[PDB]
Amino acid sequence: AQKRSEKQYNDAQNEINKWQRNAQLALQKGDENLARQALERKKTYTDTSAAL
Amino acid sequence: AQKRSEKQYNDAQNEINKWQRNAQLALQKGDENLARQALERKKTYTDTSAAL
Amino acid sequence: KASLDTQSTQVETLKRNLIQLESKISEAKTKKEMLKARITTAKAQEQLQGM
Amino acid sequence: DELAALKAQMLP
Amino acid sequence: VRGMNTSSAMSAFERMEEKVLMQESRAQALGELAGADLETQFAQLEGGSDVD
Repeated sequence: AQKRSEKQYNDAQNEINKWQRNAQLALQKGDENLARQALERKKTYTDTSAAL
Repeated sequence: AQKRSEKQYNDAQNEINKWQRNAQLALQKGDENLARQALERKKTYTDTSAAL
Repeated sequence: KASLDTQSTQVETLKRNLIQLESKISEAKTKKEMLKARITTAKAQEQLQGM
Repeated sequence: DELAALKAQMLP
Repeated sequence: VRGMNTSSAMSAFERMEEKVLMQESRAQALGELAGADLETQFAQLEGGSDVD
């Protein structure tokens, strides 16, 4: 169970990184809306990771 | 039954010798952790042999 | 002609969807094979652990 | 104590 | 796409959970064997042998 949680935690970190790439891509694109979605996801994910 | 006990006692002595070799090997290896496991085994085995 | 254009557009959309659907089932099939492989490995581990 | 003994053995 | 409960999606999620759980369970069993000193001792000997 702990390993699954660790995997989930690892997945969350990976998910955050993927979201970060999108945010970086959005900046290059110059579209504000794409960037906003990524930021919200990072904050909730970080909180979940801390709890885990 | 006595013969079995004697065999067990002999086996314990043999087991201790095997553990001793590992401890000697650990010293050559230079790893402290391997040595610690061998020492604990020798003490309990010796007590068991004395009781037998 | 207008009807034909509408039909062609619908067919093209359907074809694109079908291709996407086709890609998805193949991936699932590949995943199933991978899943089966994982299961076999687990069975081997149990026998080894007991001995 | 065992660790200390091991260190002594290691030194030789 | 949705990942919502479905005839195919539900089955896939259940299947995914089972294999992951099995892998985690297998690892836990493996870890106990790994924890023992004797298994570790063999590896150290093997590494020296491999270099030679």
